[PDB]
Amino acid sequence: KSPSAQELKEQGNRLFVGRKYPEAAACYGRAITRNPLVAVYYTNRALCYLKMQQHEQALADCRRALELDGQSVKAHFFLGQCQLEMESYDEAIANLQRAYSLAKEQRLNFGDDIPSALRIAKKKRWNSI
Amino acid sequence: CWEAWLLCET
Ligand SMILES: *CC(=O)Nc1ccc(NC(=O)C*)cc1
Repeated sequence: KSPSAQELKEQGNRLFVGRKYPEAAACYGRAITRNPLVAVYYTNRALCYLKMQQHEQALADCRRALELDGQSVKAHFFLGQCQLEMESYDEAIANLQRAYSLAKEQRLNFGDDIPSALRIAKKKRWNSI
Repeated sequence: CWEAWLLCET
């Protein structure tokens, strides 16, 4: 037979926790081939690219998810995070901010985990001001 | 909490 896109995402999720980020990204890629219209495949592969320090690759997958779901709190948060590492402070804090009001409007039980990144991003900016 | 974000599909 051949695994479903859901099973490929699940296998990729396991390799991510397993710290095999190249392998996890490849599983997400095969999921995408089976069904290219599921946003979480892209955000999760982008997260792989952040860990591997391939920041352009992670930007692209975050942008692809935002085309599928412009309201994605997760895609904005990963996009904001990625831009923070590239010293693109002004972009990171804008995207991190939009994840915050989007999480507000959707009433999501995430926690102080977006404000934390937002504070650290804004005050890492004032260093290299 | 990178696991929580990873599993988040909403
Ligand atoms: C600490 C923690 O649990 N954070 C967290 C991040 C993301 C989400 N997202 C979804 O559940 C969709 C929940 C909790």
